[PDB]
Amino acid sequence: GGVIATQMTYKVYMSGTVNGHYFEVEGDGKGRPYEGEQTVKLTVTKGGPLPFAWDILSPQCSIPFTKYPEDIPDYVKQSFPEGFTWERIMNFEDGAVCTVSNDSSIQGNCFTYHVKFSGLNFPPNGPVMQKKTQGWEPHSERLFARGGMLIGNNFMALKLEGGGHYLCEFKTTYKAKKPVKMPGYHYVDRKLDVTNHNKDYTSVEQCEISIARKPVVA
Amino acid sequence: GGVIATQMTYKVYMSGTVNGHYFEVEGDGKGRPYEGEQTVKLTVTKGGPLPFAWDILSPQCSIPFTKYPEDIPDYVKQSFPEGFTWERIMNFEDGAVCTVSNDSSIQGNCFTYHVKFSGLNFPPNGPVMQKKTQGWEPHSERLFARGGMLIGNNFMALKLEGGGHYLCEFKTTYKAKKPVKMPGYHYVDRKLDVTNHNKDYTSVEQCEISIARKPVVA
Amino acid sequence: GGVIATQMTYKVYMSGTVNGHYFEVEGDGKGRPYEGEQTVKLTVTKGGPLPFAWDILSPQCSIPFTKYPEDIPDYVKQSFPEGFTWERIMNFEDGAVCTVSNDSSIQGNCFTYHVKFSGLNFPPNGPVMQKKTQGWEPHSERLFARGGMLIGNNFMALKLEGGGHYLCEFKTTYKAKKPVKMPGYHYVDRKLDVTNHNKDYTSVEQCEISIARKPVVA
Amino acid sequence: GGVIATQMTYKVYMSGTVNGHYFEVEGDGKGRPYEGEQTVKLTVTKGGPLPFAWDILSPQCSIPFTKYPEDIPDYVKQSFPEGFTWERIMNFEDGAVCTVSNDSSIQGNCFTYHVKFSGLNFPPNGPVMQKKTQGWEPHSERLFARGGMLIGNNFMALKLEGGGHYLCEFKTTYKAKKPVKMPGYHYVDRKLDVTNHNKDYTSVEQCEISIARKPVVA
Repeated sequence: GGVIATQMTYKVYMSGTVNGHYFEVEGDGKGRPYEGEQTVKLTVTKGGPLPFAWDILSPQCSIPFTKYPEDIPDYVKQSFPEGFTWERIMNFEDGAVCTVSNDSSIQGNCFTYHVKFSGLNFPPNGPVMQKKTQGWEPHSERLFARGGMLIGNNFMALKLEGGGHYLCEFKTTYKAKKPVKMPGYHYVDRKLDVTNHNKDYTSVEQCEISIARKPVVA
Repeated sequence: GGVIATQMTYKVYMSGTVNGHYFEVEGDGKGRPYEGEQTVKLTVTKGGPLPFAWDILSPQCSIPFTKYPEDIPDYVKQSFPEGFTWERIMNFEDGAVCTVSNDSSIQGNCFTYHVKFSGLNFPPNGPVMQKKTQGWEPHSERLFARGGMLIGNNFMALKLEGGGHYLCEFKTTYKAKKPVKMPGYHYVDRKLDVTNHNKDYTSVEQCEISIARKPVVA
Repeated sequence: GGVIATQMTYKVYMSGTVNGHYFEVEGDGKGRPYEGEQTVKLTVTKGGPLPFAWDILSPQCSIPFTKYPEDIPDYVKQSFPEGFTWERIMNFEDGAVCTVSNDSSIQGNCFTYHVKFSGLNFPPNGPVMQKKTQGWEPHSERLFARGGMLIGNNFMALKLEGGGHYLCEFKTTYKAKKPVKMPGYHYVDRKLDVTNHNKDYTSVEQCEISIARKPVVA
Repeated sequence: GGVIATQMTYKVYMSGTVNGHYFEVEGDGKGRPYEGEQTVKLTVTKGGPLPFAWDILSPQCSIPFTKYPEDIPDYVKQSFPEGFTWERIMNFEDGAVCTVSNDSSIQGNCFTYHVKFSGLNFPPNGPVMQKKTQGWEPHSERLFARGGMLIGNNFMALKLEGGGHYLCEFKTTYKAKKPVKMPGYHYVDRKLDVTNHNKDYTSVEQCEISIARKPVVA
């Protein structure tokens, strides 16, 4: 690397609403961007305790920490120091919908993420409002270039208490603030786990491993 | 009427983002709730001039002002003084998506609407970011009861400069803060027009007529 | 009228599959095209008794029989004698999806409709496979012109045994086989009722009233 | 293996419509089911030459030929000799929609696939009707168990002449005709290429490699 150190830290400032319930979150993270290893600690600074499952917010708390092979251009890393933004649509199988926007900037050895989250139509007796989810299954994002933007799609799935899954489709658009070398059709495999939290999830710790790769069968 | 005067006024406090662009709006309205007649004046108090078409925000600026026949229970009017909230999903044909939440309260002769708006994925060269829209075609909302909530669906369409239409599907969920007598399957026809505005739409005036009715052919 | 008599008859030849179950249907209809009045009798000629609700096929069994005011061009009636085709997408709220195609021709005083129906993903314990539906609520199709085609959208709803509704969104594209005068933004209100049928619905009679109109509130 | 030989052959009988255009196809295939290697030759027996891109039909022409590691139960292979069926929804980004149903049976050393294909709303000037597609990008199907069925989702993409991609989302439901041991959350990576064809694609040869695996990052 040259603009992004082998070891970095980052802060998260998130604000939003879920079925009209307002909230604010702040986080402190660290990781090895070139190793795709990452960890972060969140604090519900306002509106807590949250009346909904924390799992819907975990993926909103850091693309620069993705291990990219040398032969696959790293769209996000190249965007700095200028940075980039991302826009996300989350469609859950029971009708709930969330729109999420991020702005990722850099200052020295620290990344700063500002996030706006809007989710609604979560059924009152559903898995989210009843807090019956138990983390996301490891996932694989399909990525490709278009209009100078990187577009990602992921078939997510939340594990349910008592078995089964609660599906959600992800569509994320990454917009670099300056033109960069565009990558080819590829994927990013991820593992995201809550590694610690207090009783009402007003405090949470998350671990994430992200690795880019070319199609397995080609 | 008995809790809602024949002549009312209302204030709008709206905040939100469009493709990451933050903004704030305030409005002063008035109308005859039982006549379904209504008018409001908006001011872009923050983030202006807006880099996107005003038409996407016009429908977010007042259900109590809907003319309901006596034989059709008025879900929204019955909710007061307690009030109600509404959640809306707007799906545009070019992929843009907006989630909108409202809280409607009352104090004396004035209604207060607090609104959060989140819209994204509006193509940079699209009708919204290029401001090529010219108002909404009159519309007709299909409404029915479910789980004590009123659910509405509307096939909206924005007129385009040079002819043609830009489609958007509306889904609005109205949640009364107390149980009320639920209506049967019905519709609400509306006309919404911008009647005045300055050059950069930092100031706008809107007129709306809303009338409920039973199916035309039954 | 001039090419379409005040009193007409028509035949329906429908074939298709539902969750892989093949079937064939034939019908004899009659009505007053300019009065928007219509009736038809269907016979399940193959694959009966059908293991699914008849209601999903009722709307596939006649646009020429729609009452159009003189000041609103009748897209479909103008298409003859050449005729027209229509393509339809039906999205049910529990995930089921149907694609339907029609070809409407004319010979003397009789209309001939050839129909292909493909529906799948109807949950085994759902309202369709369990036959718990009780007819469609009267509906209102939003219609507008684009690319020389007429595009219609309808928020349909099937009544459920024991109360409640089973939602389905309709999108129908009408393609005239020759250019015609295009209508403006309008609606068509309809009432569709099964007026008779035997025990296993291998025989059915349907009545339909269709009337076009301009926006109610304009 | 025990019911499925190390070397198998298969026949394809496909029928369907695209924007109302009827067609029929027959194919002869062969491959090593346990090696996930497969090849097939198709012939447009009726309705040819097809006025649309062949690529939309290539994925409809054989799940038994998927290489499954020993520690991942093979849903499809276990279904035999009874067999299984599959239902598929294809949603293209320009609005086109296809519903596809299959029935897979076995007799000795040969598999027989009966297929019904229904596609419509393909824009006349789009990539499909104008035949501007150049094959599918290698893909990765997300698979999981539910209700005794195997459900798969894939973010497909067709390469376009002159660069760029034409997106399509796949959702396939595999229904075994008898209960079998259900697999865990996994993926199947595939490569599908047209290896030969005549000038108007009335004759086509396809090669496919399919390999199941557990999440890459777990």
